[PDB]
Amino acid sequence: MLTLKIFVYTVVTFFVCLFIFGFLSNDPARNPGK
Amino acid sequence: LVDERMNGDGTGRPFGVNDPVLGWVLLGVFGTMWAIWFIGQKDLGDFEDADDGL
Amino acid sequence: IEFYGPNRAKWLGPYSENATPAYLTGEFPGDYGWDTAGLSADPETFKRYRELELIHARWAMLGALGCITPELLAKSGTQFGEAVWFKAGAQIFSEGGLDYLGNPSLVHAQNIVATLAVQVILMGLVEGYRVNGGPAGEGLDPLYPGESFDPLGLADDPDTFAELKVKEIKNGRLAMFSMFGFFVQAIVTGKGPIQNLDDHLSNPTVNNAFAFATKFTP
Amino acid sequence: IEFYGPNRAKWLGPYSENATPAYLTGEFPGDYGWDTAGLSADPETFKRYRELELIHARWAMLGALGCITPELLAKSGTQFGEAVWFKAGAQIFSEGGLDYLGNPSLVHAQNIVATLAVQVILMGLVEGYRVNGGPAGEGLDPLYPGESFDPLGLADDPDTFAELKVKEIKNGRLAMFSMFGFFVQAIVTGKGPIQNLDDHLSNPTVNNAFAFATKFTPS
Amino acid sequence: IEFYGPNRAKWLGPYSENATPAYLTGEFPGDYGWDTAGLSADPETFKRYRELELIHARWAMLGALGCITPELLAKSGTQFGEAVWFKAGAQIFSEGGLDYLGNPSLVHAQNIVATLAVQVILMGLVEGYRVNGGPAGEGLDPLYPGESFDPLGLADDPDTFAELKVKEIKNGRLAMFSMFGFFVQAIVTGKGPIQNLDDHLSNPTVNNAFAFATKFTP
Amino acid sequence: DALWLPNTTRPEWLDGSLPGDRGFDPLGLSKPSEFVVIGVDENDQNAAKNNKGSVEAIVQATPDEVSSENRLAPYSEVFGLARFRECELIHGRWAMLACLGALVAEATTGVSWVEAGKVELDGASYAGLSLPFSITQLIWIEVILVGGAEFYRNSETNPEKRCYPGGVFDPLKLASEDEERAFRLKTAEIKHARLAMVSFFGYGVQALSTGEGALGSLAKFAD
Ligand code: CHL
Ligand code: CHL
Ligand code: CHL
Ligand code: CLA
Ligand code: CLA
Ligand SMILES: CC1=C[C@H](O)CC(C)(C)[C@H]1/C=C/C(C)=C/C=C/C(C)=C/C=C/C=C(C)/C=C/C=C(C)/C=C/C1=C(C)C[C@H](O)CC1(C)C
Ligand SMILES: CC1=C[C@H](O)CC(C)(C)[C@H]1/C=C/C(C)=C/C=C/C(C)=C/C=C/C=C(C)/C=C/C=C(C)/C=C/C1=C(C)C[C@H](O)CC1(C)C
Repeated sequence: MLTLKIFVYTVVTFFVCLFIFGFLSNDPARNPGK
Repeated sequence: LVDERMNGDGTGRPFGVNDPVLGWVLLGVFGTMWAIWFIGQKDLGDFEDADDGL
Repeated sequence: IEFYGPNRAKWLGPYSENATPAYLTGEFPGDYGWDTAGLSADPETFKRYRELELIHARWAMLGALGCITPELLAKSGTQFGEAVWFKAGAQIFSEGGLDYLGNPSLVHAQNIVATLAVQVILMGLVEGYRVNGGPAGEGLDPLYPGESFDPLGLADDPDTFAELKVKEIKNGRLAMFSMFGFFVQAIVTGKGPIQNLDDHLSNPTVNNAFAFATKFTP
Repeated sequence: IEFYGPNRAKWLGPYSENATPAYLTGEFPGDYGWDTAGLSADPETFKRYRELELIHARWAMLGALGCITPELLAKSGTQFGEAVWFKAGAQIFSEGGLDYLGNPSLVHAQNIVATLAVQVILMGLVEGYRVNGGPAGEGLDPLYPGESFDPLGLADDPDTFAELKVKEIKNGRLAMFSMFGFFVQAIVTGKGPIQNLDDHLSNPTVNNAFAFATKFTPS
Repeated sequence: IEFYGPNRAKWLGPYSENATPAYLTGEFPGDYGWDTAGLSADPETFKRYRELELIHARWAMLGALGCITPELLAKSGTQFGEAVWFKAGAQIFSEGGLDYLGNPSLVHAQNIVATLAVQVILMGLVEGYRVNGGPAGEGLDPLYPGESFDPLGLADDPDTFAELKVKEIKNGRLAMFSMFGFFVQAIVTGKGPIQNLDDHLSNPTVNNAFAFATKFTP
Repeated sequence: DALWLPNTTRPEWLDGSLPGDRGFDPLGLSKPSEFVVIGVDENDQNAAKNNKGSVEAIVQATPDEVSSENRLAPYSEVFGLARFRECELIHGRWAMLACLGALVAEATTGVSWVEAGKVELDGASYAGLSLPFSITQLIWIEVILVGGAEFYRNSETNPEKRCYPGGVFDPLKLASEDEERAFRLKTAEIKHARLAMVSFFGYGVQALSTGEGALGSLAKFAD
């Protein structure tokens, strides 16, 4: 079950880190703008 | 006992971590994603006071 | 540029003599002005002190990371014999030789004078090559060569490499001061340093340093 | 080969270190380039460093042989007591004073503070003489007055005199690097150096130095 | 040139009387002037003695290394029967032949007269080729051809080529003197030379050379 | 002068500029022969009366052995010296290394190159020193490293240097900058390659003939 548990934490933390470092990566300027 | 199980309910451990092998994976994903982001910092907007707001 | 010039971040803030020393004004990374003894009034002396300081820095980084890493790994999940860098050297004598990483199927090292001989030969080779210039790069800069042993190639721009110079020196000075801390803690408490951190975080007011303040009494 | 000039025997062999300190260019015995620290850019400082190196070399020469010889003689054919130079200052306090060569038929000097006073007066006078001259030949070179110091006088020919300077300084460098070794052996094992050499010739492959490595472990 | 010329280093160095036998002033590698008996005052005889000495040297190196090798391999990781050049000749008559490299799966040679005949035929051919030069290498030089049997060919720079001549001759004189030492040790002790060196490292003061001084008494 | 057939009819496209050139073509597999190009047939079934190919249509596409940049099939033809030299050299160098390695492994350990896998999947004993690896990790490491090596050796565009690369890294001693010395070294290397390929073929035939070891066969030979 530990082989599963490492994999679940890996996928979860990969997607959460992708989320956080996406929103730090210049979000409110990728609009149609003015 | 009869069988084998982690017995992780009711423990109260940080991030549900039991093995340090399980503990290293958090930093091993977080640091590499941070490093890819910090490399990708090259092609973004860095500035003195060019701020994005009213 | 903030980091070096006539208006750098000097070593006392507003209290840094209101002026640099007259024999150094920027032009080199890591210049704050702290030479109060004045040991580098001559420019060739000053160049020798840079050429010595940068090498001590680049050794002090590796000496720090090699004195952190086994106390992490053995206390987390592995086996080493002893991981503390006191007894990291005494693992050849212990039971069957020095098992690297605690595994009697890789290196399993004995014959300590042979390891000493291999060290003397290879370090003589690389410390002669660093002075004259041999294979895998001709000797062109004694401190910042920048050739095929630097494969990723970040030193192409002048300004970003000029900032990375200061980053390397700042990390170097920190690593040297930390290694001096490792050595003095090693003399005083006789315990591992991450073990000292885990002992300090339990009770910060009484396991501070001042419990170990009457050890060296005459 | 060629002791000073352009073609002096610089170290590192093939690794000819050709970013040498460009202010040490021959003209003085023993120029191999040990200014990696570069501590001698000023010529007056460099002159004082020669004036201190040669005195340290000669005092290490005179101090080494007196720390090798009596242990050899006590092993071979005499007896002394504490032959090893740890309690060389304590053999005066042993009975009432030291007997030289193991013979209670000479001076047997008591009053160790008076012997200290005689040593202080004589050494103060001779070191005051060595700086600014005086009797026994007035000083013209601080490194080698040598006129009242040579009943033989081999300092005539200049090339042989320069080669004797080079041999003198190399022997002095070896004497200092050996006396540092005797100090370190004295701190580590606390024995005689000839006894250490006998132990190493008895067991080279095991009793080398690394058995005497876990002694200063702090805890 | 320190090695050969008007100011070479002779067989007595500072005590070399500023005089060899005066019929030779350099011009060849290996010249110190040690013809004390004057055995080569005639120039063609002197040329013949060079042509003989160089062949004895080039066989002496191979003989020395062949005498050194098999005791080292038997010490390291193999067994050869008798790995010493006393009985290496007698290894043919051992049980079923001479098993090369201590392995009874490769050559396993018998028939010593047939091996001698093969040796005689092949050495006659190659020595006749060394005399005159036929096909597969034309006869152009008596001692220093520099042809298709010399693949690296370091005779491009002539001064370094003369330096390598000097190195070859120095190794030749060393190899001859060493092989004479092997022969005299083989007469006296009846043991392998590496075993003799092991005996001397075990006991220098008693097993030096004079233990076998009362051997050949009348 | 020293052909396989000494002073006979030589092939036209073999001269001697290549080092191991001895005029050897009974088959003529390196021939400069052209290729008759036939166009595509009328495969448009919207209209009636479709047709077929075109007989003696094109000028037959004069073959060239110039190395291109495409990572899949760079040379753009197989039958040519500018592929066959490289194939012979690479096969010969692998055969030299393999024929030396089988003999050294049989001499040291005593296990054939045939039966080495059966004694090395259970224990990774390089001369009995018990390496920690297992078969899956060996296959992973082998595939990724030899693949990186092959993808880096295909990147060279010089048809000379795809088998004779030169430079600094591979010629460590620089003994091939000469004309005649390097020509002699190439014509020695090709003969040693031609020996080693045939002897590894002999190893394979001895393996087919009910087991061998290249000295286990000699232990069979023992009387
Ligand atoms: C200048 C050289 C010199 C040195 C290095 C020593 C040192 C010594 N004396 Mg000695 N003395 C020296 C000259 C003289 N002493 C004396 C009078 C006495 C007496 C009465 C006694 C000694 C004793 C000792 C021994 C102390 C044991 C010890 O602590 O071991 C530790 C040291 C080591 C293991 C090695 C040394 C390490 C280090 C390199 C020391 C050197 C320090 C500095 C480099 C020297 C300072 C330079 C200048 C200022 C002098 C040790 C051999 C005592 C003794 O024999 O008991 C055992 C003792 O009772 N000395 C006189 C007459 C005044 C001297 C004349 O110059
Ligand atoms: C005026 C009295 C005077 C005296 C008593 C000394 C004595 C000394 N000087 Mg000194 N010096 C003196 C003047 C001067 N010196 C020097 C420059 C130096 C140098 C550079 C050195 C000395 C050294 C020495 C020491 C050993 C030299 C020696 O005698 O053995 C060697 C000489 C001989 C064996 C010749 C034999 C002498 C002859 C038999 C007559 C001796 C009569 C004396 C009354 C007997 C005393 C001498 C003996 C016991 C040491 C000793 C402390 C050396 C030292 O410190 O050792 C490390 C050293 O390196 N001196 C200069 C500048 C040129 C001087 C000018 O006035
Ligand atoms: C400056 C002093 C100097 C001295 C003393 C020597 C000494 C010698 N060099 Mg020499 N060299 C010197 C300078 C240099 N050499 C060389 C390089 C060479 C080379 C390449 C060679 C020499 C050789 C020689 C020898 C020539 C004379 C001879 O044949 O010995 C004859 C005398 C004896 C051998 C003494 C015999 C008596 C001995 C005590 C017998 C032992 C007793 C036994 C028990 C007797 C047995 C009992 C009976 C019953 C069986 C001699 C031993 C030659 C040599 O070594 O040949 C062997 C030689 O080839 N030197 C160089 C560098 C270029 C020098 C530079 O300074
Ligand atoms: C190997 C030691 C070493 C050496 C040779 C240098 C060399 C240099 N430093 Mg430097 N430095 C070091 C370590 C070292 N650094 C460390 C560990 C720190 C962090 C605290 C700094 C922080 C620092 C600053 C902030 C500045 C310099 C500057 C300089 C330059 C001029 C000052 C000078 O003449 O130094 C000569 C130094 C020596 C000869 C070293 C002597 C070593 C002996 C053992 C005495 C040291 C005892 C020590 C003070 C005791 C406490 C140790 C503890 C504090 C760690 C020169 C190139 C100035 C500059 O412009 O930078 C380039 C400057 O402003 N240094
Ligand atoms: C195969 C033996 C051999 C031969 C033919 C030569 C030949 C020559 N040597 Mg030579 N040499 C040899 C071995 C030999 N060497 C060895 C082993 C050494 C090292 C010890 C030297 C060291 C040497 C020096 C230093 C010099 C020469 C020189 C010469 C040349 C002129 C001298 C002469 O007339 O020699 C003719 C030689 C012989 C007639 C050989 C005599 C041998 C007799 C017959 C038997 C010797 C048995 C021996 C004494 C037994 C004890 C062995 C013991 C010495 C080790 C000449 C080309 C000089 C020269 O210019 O170099 C080119 C010179 O200066 N030799
Ligand atoms: C600038 C100035 C100025 C003024 O004017 C004056 C003054 C003040 C004098 C000055 C200052 C100075 C200073 C501060 C100095 C310091 C330094 C240091 C400390 C360094 C270190 C430095 C340090 C260092 C390098 C370190 C290194 C280390 C190492 C390698 C280590 C190694 C190791 C390891 C891995 C682990 C194992 O198990 C073992 C060992 C072997 C142990
Ligand atoms: C010059 C001069 C001068 C003066 O004037 C006079 C005089 C002195 C006379 C002279 C001198 C001379 C001399 C020195 C001589 C010497 C010689 C020698 C020693 C030789 C050897 C010589 C020697 C030699 C070659 C050797 C060789 C060897 C060999 C091959 C070996 C072989 C082998 C081997 C591998 C091993 C096996 O198992 C067997 C065998 C088969 C056995």
